[PDB]
Amino acid sequence: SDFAFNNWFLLTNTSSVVDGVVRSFQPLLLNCLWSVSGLRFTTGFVYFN
Amino acid sequence: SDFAFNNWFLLTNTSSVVDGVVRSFQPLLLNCLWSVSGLRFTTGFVYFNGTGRGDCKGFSSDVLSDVIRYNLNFEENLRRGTILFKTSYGVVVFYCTNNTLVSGDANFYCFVNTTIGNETTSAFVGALPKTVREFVISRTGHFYINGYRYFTLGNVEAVNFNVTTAETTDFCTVALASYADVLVNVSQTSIANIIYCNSVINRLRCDQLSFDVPDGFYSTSPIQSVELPVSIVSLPVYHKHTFIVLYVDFKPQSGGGKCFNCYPAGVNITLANFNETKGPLCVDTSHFTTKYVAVYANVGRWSASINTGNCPFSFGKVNNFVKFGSVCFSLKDIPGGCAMPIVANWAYSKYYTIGSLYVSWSDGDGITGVPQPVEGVSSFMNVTLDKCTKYNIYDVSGVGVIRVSNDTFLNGITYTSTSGNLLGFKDVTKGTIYSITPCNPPDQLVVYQQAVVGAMLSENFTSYGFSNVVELPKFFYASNGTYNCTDAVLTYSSFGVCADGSIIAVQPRNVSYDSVSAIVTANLSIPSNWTTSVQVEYLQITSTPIVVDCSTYVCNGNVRCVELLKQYTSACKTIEDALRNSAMLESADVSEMLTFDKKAFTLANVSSFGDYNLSSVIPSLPRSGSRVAGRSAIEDILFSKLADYKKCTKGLSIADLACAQYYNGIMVLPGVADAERMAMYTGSLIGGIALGGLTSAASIPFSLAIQSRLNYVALQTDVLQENQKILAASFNKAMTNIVDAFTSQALQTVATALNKIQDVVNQQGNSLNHLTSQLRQNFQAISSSIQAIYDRLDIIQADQQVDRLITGRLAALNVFVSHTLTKYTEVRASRQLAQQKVNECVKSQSKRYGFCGNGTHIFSLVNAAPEGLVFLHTVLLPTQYKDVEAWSGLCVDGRNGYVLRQPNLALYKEGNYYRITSRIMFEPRIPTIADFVQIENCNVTFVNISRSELQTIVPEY
Amino acid sequence: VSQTSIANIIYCNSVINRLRCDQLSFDVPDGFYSTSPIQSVELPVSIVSLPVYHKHTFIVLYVDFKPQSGGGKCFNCYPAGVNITLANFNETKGPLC
Ligand SMILES: *[C@@H]1O[C@H](CO)[C@@H](O[C@@H]2O[C@H](CO)[C@@H](O[C@@H]3O[C@H](CO[C@H]4O[C@H](CO)[C@@H](O)[C@H](O)[C@@H]4O[C@H]4O[C@H](CO)[C@@H](O)[C@H](O)[C@@H]4O)[C@@H](O)[C@H](O[C@H]4O[C@H](CO)[C@@H](O)[C@H](O)[C@@H]4O[C@H]4O[C@H](CO)[C@@H](O)[C@H](O)[C@@H]4O)[C@@H]3O)[C@H](O)[C@H]2NC(C)=O)[C@H](O)[C@H]1NC(C)=O
Ligand SMILES: *[C@@H]1O[C@H](CO)[C@@H](O[C@@H]2O[C@H](CO)[C@@H](O[C@@H]3O[C@H](CO[C@H]4O[C@H](CO)[C@@H](O)[C@H](O)[C@@H]4O[C@H]4O[C@H](CO)[C@@H](O)[C@H](O)[C@@H]4O)[C@@H](O)[C@H](O[C@H]4O[C@H](CO)[C@@H](O)[C@H](O)[C@@H]4O[C@H]4O[C@H](CO)[C@@H](O)[C@H](O)[C@@H]4O)[C@@H]3O)[C@H](O)[C@H]2NC(C)=O)[C@H](O)[C@H]1NC(C)=O
Ligand SMILES: *[C@@H]1O[C@H](CO)[C@@H](O[C@@H]2O[C@H](CO)[C@@H](O[C@@H]3O[C@H](CO)[C@@H](O)[C@H](O)[C@@H]3O)[C@H](O)[C@H]2NC(C)=O)[C@H](O)[C@H]1NC(C)=O
Ligand SMILES: *[C@@H]1O[C@H](CO)[C@@H](O[C@@H]2O[C@H](CO)[C@@H](O[C@@H]3O[C@H](CO)[C@@H](O)[C@H](O)[C@@H]3O)[C@H](O)[C@H]2NC(C)=O)[C@H](O)[C@H]1NC(C)=O
Ligand SMILES: *[C@@H]1O[C@H](CO)[C@@H](O[C@@H]2O[C@H](CO)[C@@H](O[C@@H]3O[C@H](CO)[C@@H](O)[C@H](O)[C@@H]3O)[C@H](O)[C@H]2NC(C)=O)[C@H](O)[C@H]1NC(C)=O
Ligand SMILES: *[C@@H]1O[C@H](CO)[C@@H](O[C@@H]2O[C@H](CO)[C@@H](O)[C@H](O)[C@H]2NC(C)=O)[C@H](O)[C@H]1NC(C)=O
Ligand SMILES: *[C@@H]1O[C@H](CO)[C@@H](O)[C@H](O)[C@H]1NC(C)=O
Ligand SMILES: *[C@@H]1O[C@H](CO)[C@@H](O)[C@H](O)[C@H]1NC(C)=O
Ligand SMILES: *[C@@H]1O[C@H](CO)[C@@H](O)[C@H](O)[C@H]1NC(C)=O
Ligand SMILES: *[C@@H]1O[C@H](CO)[C@@H](O)[C@H](O)[C@H]1NC(C)=O
Ligand SMILES: *[C@@H]1O[C@H](CO)[C@@H](O)[C@H](O)[C@H]1NC(C)=O
Ligand SMILES: *[C@@H]1O[C@H](CO)[C@@H](O)[C@H](O)[C@H]1NC(C)=O
Ligand SMILES: *[C@@H]1O[C@H](CO)[C@@H](O)[C@H](O)[C@H]1NC(C)=O
Ligand SMILES: *[C@@H]1O[C@H](CO)[C@@H](O)[C@H](O)[C@H]1NC(C)=O
Ligand SMILES: *[C@@H]1O[C@H](CO)[C@@H](O)[C@H](O)[C@H]1NC(C)=O
Ligand SMILES: *[C@@H]1O[C@H](CO)[C@@H](O)[C@H](O)[C@H]1NC(C)=O
Ligand SMILES: *[C@@H]1O[C@H](CO)[C@@H](O)[C@H](O)[C@H]1NC(C)=O
Ligand SMILES: *[C@@H]1O[C@H](CO)[C@@H](O)[C@H](O)[C@H]1NC(C)=O
Ligand SMILES: *[C@@H]1O[C@H](CO)[C@@H](O)[C@H](O)[C@H]1NC(C)=O
Ligand SMILES: *[C@@H]1O[C@H](CO)[C@@H](O)[C@H](O)[C@H]1NC(C)=O
Ligand SMILES: *[C@@H]1O[C@H](CO)[C@@H](O)[C@H](O)[C@H]1NC(C)=O
Ligand SMILES: *[C@@H]1O[C@H](CO)[C@@H](O)[C@H](O)[C@H]1NC(C)=O
Ligand SMILES: *[C@@H]1O[C@H](CO)[C@@H](O)[C@H](O)[C@H]1NC(C)=O
Ligand SMILES: *[C@@H]1O[C@H](CO)[C@@H](O)[C@H](O)[C@H]1NC(C)=O
Ligand SMILES: *[C@@H]1O[C@H](CO)[C@@H](O)[C@H](O)[C@H]1NC(C)=O
Ligand SMILES: *[C@@H]1O[C@H](CO)[C@@H](O)[C@H](O)[C@H]1NC(C)=O
Repeated sequence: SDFAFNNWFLLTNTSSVVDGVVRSFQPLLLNCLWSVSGLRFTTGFVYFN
Repeated sequence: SDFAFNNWFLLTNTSSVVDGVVRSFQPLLLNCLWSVSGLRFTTGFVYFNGTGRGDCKGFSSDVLSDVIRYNLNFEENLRRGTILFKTSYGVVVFYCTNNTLVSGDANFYCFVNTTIGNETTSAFVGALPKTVREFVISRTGHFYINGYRYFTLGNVEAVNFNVTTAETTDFCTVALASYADVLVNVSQTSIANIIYCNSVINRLRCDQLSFDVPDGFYSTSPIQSVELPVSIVSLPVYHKHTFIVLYVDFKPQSGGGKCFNCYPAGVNITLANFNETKGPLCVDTSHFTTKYVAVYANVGRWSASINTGNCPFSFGKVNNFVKFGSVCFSLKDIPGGCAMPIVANWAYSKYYTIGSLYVSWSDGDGITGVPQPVEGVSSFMNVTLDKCTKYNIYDVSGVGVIRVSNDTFLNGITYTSTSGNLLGFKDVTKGTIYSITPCNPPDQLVVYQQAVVGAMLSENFTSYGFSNVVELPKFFYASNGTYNCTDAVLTYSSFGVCADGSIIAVQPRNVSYDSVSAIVTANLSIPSNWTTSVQVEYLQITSTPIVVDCSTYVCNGNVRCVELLKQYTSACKTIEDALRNSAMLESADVSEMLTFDKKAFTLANVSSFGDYNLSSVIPSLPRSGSRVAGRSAIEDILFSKLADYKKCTKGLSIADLACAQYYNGIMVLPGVADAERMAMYTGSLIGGIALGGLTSAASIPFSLAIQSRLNYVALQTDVLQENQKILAASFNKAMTNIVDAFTSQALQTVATALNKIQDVVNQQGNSLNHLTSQLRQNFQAISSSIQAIYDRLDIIQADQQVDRLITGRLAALNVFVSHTLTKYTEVRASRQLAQQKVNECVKSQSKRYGFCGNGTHIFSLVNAAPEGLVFLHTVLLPTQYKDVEAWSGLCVDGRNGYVLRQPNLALYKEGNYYRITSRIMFEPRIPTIADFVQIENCNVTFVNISRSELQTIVPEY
Repeated sequence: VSQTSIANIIYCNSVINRLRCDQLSFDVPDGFYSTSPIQSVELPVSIVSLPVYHKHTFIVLYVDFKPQSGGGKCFNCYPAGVNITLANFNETKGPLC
């Protein structure tokens, strides 16, 4: 809790709602905390693993 | 205006209405005034041109005439005539022979023969009219005699009228005309007058389906009706095209010599995309422009073209911003797919189709038809800014105007309202966003004395010819008159409008009232002689019960329908059971409320009253009939200002509207409040005023009675009673004033009651006026007529499409019953209140403030009215006040202080002597010792008097 | 969401959170609510029919697409796609019911 997540966005095929309360399905599993710290051009191939 | 137009008729394909008000499209353009004056047999050929040998009068544009109307003014005699119609395909003539022989004379036989090219054909007139008063024809070829249309010819290039009349006063008119939108008033199916829908005020009037709309507020939307610039916006992706083109090359050998619909040299029609394997060709690149392609060399009068099929999307419009998941267009048949037919016409007379374009499709967002043929690596995003336009933005279409805004809103790309209409969008390029305001928001306008005045708007502009647009909070307002604030002729809670349209802020009702008169041993004022007034109220008392027959209403007499319904008797029983039980309940109540007194009914004779002359209220005597009573004057005036089935199975008249309802199955029961016992009740109540408890049964003068009622408020103490004689002159005058008002706030009160009565009557009628209309529409069935449904189908698939009718009808019926119960359960409250106040005010003066009138109450009259009562609360209002100087108590020389036995009295020093008066009237009463009471502790604030001068005030000793 | 931008979220895991999310709000006022907790797994299947000694009919179809790979020229070209049929066809070929 208290995470700003300013960059983090919703996902919608249709027109986005504004300033509302909505329950929905989102891809929000923490999974790997970062997994990209110090990202460089040779990021390698990750395949849903 | 004022044109009789007795011959002139309506035009209707379907059954004609009778004696109604209807707005419709009619060919009523004056065009050439006459154009046929002095008509002779050589009338010539006129072809929808100004080439008419007549006085046009110069009001005729002479551009074109959609239709030709012939008006005949001849005696009712038969005169030889012929009709010639000229068309490019053929010439058709109409002839009739009076004599029996087919040739007859140049038993009546009429033959119309039509010849095309060198071929001559013979046609059969069949039915021949006894008399024809009007003739109608049109360019489309519709043929109308006396309004109805017998048949429609394919086309008419020109019309020639072969009518020969020896009479010099041959006929009245043969003219040309054009369509227009008008309104009409019809009596006995015959026109009376019309109203052109051109001006704004006339537009509103026609919209009202009436004339003379009452002064008030209405809403209107003025809309532009012209082409507007078109704007498009899509996501930029470098266009990769796909062209689907088809090469129909009908090229027959003319087809007019043997057959056009025989498909000669009709053969190959194909598009290059067919595969030797002939797998269905579905495009892959999203952007494709479908086009019809070139057409075969075209010869005169005939053509071929594509027709709309059964698919959702019409071919040719597909390119107009459509979506698809997989086109898969194929030339041969495709399993489970829609197909379209191409047909050819020979002068719009032969129709021959060809199996063409099997298409099946999946829905999707990848493929999209684009109108613009050019597709490539280019930059385009046309966007007109500040005008009304069409638009397509990211596959959403509409019309409106675009406004630049300043809002970051980088979360997404499209914003839509709760309704589903988009509000604004953001450009992909930069980040600016634009709103989409609608072109024509509704405007609120006002009308008064059958002309428009003033207007509530949204834009700071003078849309109409109004000369001023006063900005006001929450809205703008136009007006054409100066502001002088003289008065208001219309009003709403916030504000009222002037006669010329000037707006004014309302000042609430200046009034004044009274309150407790605290004893303070100081100057105070008591009310003097009053003046009379009358207030009117109205109470709803009853509702006209209605009953319904389930099986008639839905079955409508079909035995098979009745049998399919037979399994639903569990359902519809509840409806009629509820309606019937509620009706008998309420009728029992209203019959329990109405009492009667023969002792007092006789007293209603006007001779018993006196100067009051309440002639209107008293019931009328029987008109040489054995009827107990007759309605009073205010009664028939009210009814004036506002059938037997015995004649609905028998008789020679056409059925009336009410009669029709019985046939359908609704049935309005006779009203509970019948006039006989209603009038007896009202008369008995009125006679209960002049009757007082006496050993004998005789009456006493009405004057004494009022005095007694006054005593209730306080002990009237005067011997020469000026009030009895003064108030009557105001009373009878007020009554004459108010009956004139029927035929000063009291006036607005009467206006409110009248408005309420017409309100309840409209509210009652339009309920079943809404009910009986819903069976005319078929929810999902082929047609409403059950009998027709049985005719059109066999036993297995007829009942299946039948039952969905009754499945809807029962729902509508359950809605109706559930709203009738909600009318009864609420009117019961008004009944409670009415019975609660009639027995209170009508019988015994109330001491409750504000229940019987503005001020102190003396007596109240009652009369009947449609489904309700009306009261006449006579009251008293203070003309002037008399001031006086008082003392809050008394102190004897001894410690004891005296006070009064009840508060409503008050001492004062009238002169040398002291007089104690009532608090509510200026009547004075003598002092005495019995009117006081003792309390030890003396307050100095009271009169200070010793035992000596006590003997001077009260004779103690 | 404020100005189309996220502010905070609530995982719908606990029973109380489940009810709260169902309320389309936060902090539902103290009171009474109704809920249905439902099993979400496969359950044994039971059948019952009128006993009649079963006489069978087998309808079987033999689609044998077998194309020559299809990745070198075309897969949707129906190569060696041909015969797909079920033994029940009649020389008269009356519909088989
Ligand atoms: C924009 O529009 C696009 C349109 O495509 C939207 O994308 C679609 O979004 C829907 C909804 O999220 C999505 O359906 C879901 O798919 C995922 C993945 O499916 C595979 O995972 C399941 C396991 O969950 C595996 O069994 C299998 O690999 C699934 O694939 C199969 O899908 C069906 C159903 O499972 C199978 O029968 C097929 O054979 C196929 O192989 C699923 O996670 C999700 O599954 C949920 O519902 C199903 C059906 O009731 C259920 O069986 C699952 O168990 C699960 O239900 C609940 O179970 C989890 C257990 O952890 C529990 O935590 C939750 O309660 C779950 O709800 C469902 O099938 C669809 O695939 C997307 N489209 C495509 C083509 O990918 C996009 O979301 C839109 N974006 C917005 C919102 O704007
Ligand atoms: C009995 O039943 C018969 C059944 O056939 C009824 O006959 C039909 O009546 C309807 C309604 O009147 C009639 O539709 C009207 O046709 C006339 C003539 O059409 C031609 O004129 C227009 C110009 O107005 C030209 O553009 C062109 O020549 C028209 O022909 C074309 O029709 C459509 C639409 O225009 C075209 O797309 C086709 O390509 C075809 O060539 C029209 O005057 C009338 O047009 C009005 O509506 C259209 C469509 O919205 C609009 O585009 C027009 O501008 C016009 O709308 C308004 O514009 C005028 C401008 O002066 C304005 O003053 C009014 O507000 C207009 O309303 C419409 O198309 C139909 O053709 C008749 N049937 C046939 C086959 O002829 C008969 O009326 C019934 N009788 C009753 C009442 O019982
Ligand atoms: C709608 O059309 C009807 C039919 O013309 C109009 O009603 C007719 O109105 C006239 C007056 O406009 C009535 O005449 C008056 O009748 C009385 C009683 O007979 C007579 O004493 C008067 O001297 C005068 O003739 C006529 O009775 C009436 N007829 C019918 C059948 O209604 C109606 O006014 C029209 N309304 C509009 C808004 O155009
Ligand atoms: C009961 O209601 C009626 C009508 O609302 C009241 O009648 C009116 O009483 C007011 C006093 O509140 C009178 O006002 C004054 O009139 C004089 C003379 O014109 C004027 O000089 C004053 O400045 C003030 O306007 C008004 O004339 C009178 N109108 C009528 C038609 O009678 C009545 O007073 C109400 N009674 C109570 C107890 O509220
Ligand atoms: C739903 O999301 C909105 C957006 O964040 C929440 O509203 C925001 O709530 C904060 C406090 O949680 C408000 O801040 C307070 O505002 C006042 C007045 O400016 C200020 O004096 C306080 O110090 C504090 O900053 C903020 O105004 C408000 N903004 C908006 C646009 O609503 C809302 O509370 C969230 N609700 C839930 C249940 O998560
Ligand atoms: C509203 O005001 C306008 C002008 O302020 C009035 O207009 C005149 O109307 C006649 C009749 O159409 C025209 O011949 C004049 O040219 C108009 N004058 C102007 C300056 O436009 C109009 O009559 C007024 N209408 C009402 C109902 O008040
Ligand atoms: C990423 O692309 C760059 C050129 O844009 C290239 O030099 C580099 O090798 C690429 N990275 C990998 C891991 O191949
Ligand atoms: C991911 O892990 C699974 C399980 O070991 C494995 O099958 C798969 O090959 C891994 N991913 C890749 C890209 O190899
Ligand atoms: C009209 O018909 C009559 C015969 O009925 C014919 O004598 C006359 O010539 C016709 N009129 C014209 C203009 O041809
Ligand atoms: C009617 O006038 C138009 C315009 O001049 C013309 O094209 C047409 O030919 C005229 N009518 C006839 C029957 O010639
Ligand atoms: C009917 O048609 C026949 C054959 O074309 C023709 O001889 C006859 O005059 C027609 N009848 C008329 C024009 O009344
Ligand atoms: C109707 O016909 C008569 C016949 O003499 C004529 O006098 C009168 O003017 C005509 N009325 C019209 C055409 O309105
Ligand atoms: C189609 O038919 C026409 C005439 O039968 C012929 O000219 C044309 O070559 C045919 N084929 C195509 C592809 O148009
Ligand atoms: C779109 O904009 C271009 C540039 O002015 C113009 O040539 C073209 O006609 C416009 N298209 C439409 C449909 O107005
Ligand atoms: C920007 O937008 C805000 C609110 O949408 C508005 O108050 C302001 O006037 C706009 N213009 C500027 C220059 O801030
Ligand atoms: C409204 O119109 C009047 C007309 O002169 C003008 O003076 C005023 O500035 C306008 N106000 C607005 C907000 O447009
Ligand atoms: C009407 O206006 C005139 C001129 O402005 C003024 O003299 C007069 O007092 C006004 N009268 C009313 C009743 O508003
Ligand atoms: C009604 O009330 C207003 C409110 O200020 C007052 O100015 C005015 O004297 C009153 N007018 C009448 C006719 O009572
Ligand atoms: C009011 O009371 C005072 C006593 O202080 C008295 O002098 C005066 O005359 C009284 N006013 C009237 C009008 O009698
Ligand atoms: C009240 O009484 C006085 C004196 O008797 C009289 O002059 C006045 O006209 C009366 N007013 C009314 C309304 O009766
Ligand atoms: C009213 O009473 C008088 C005598 O008291 C009598 O002549 C008259 O008939 C009565 N009126 C009625 C309607 O009975
Ligand atoms: C008084 O009574 C007579 C009797 O009919 C009636 O004509 C007259 O109109 C009445 N006057 C008033 C003011 O009620
Ligand atoms: C004719 O019809 C009218 C009304 O429809 C009716 O009153 C009358 O009795 C009928 N019979 C005769 C002979 O008038
Ligand atoms: C009693 O007299 C006193 C004298 O100061 C006064 O203030 C008070 O109001 C009086 N109380 C009464 C009359 O009840
Ligand atoms: C009346 O009141 C005066 C004023 O206080 C007081 O001096 C006097 O004693 C009183 N007289 C009585 C109570 O008799
Ligand atoms: C169907 O087709 C396949 C391959 O074309 C073949 O092996 C088989 O014999 C054919 N007939 C039947 C009945 O399967």
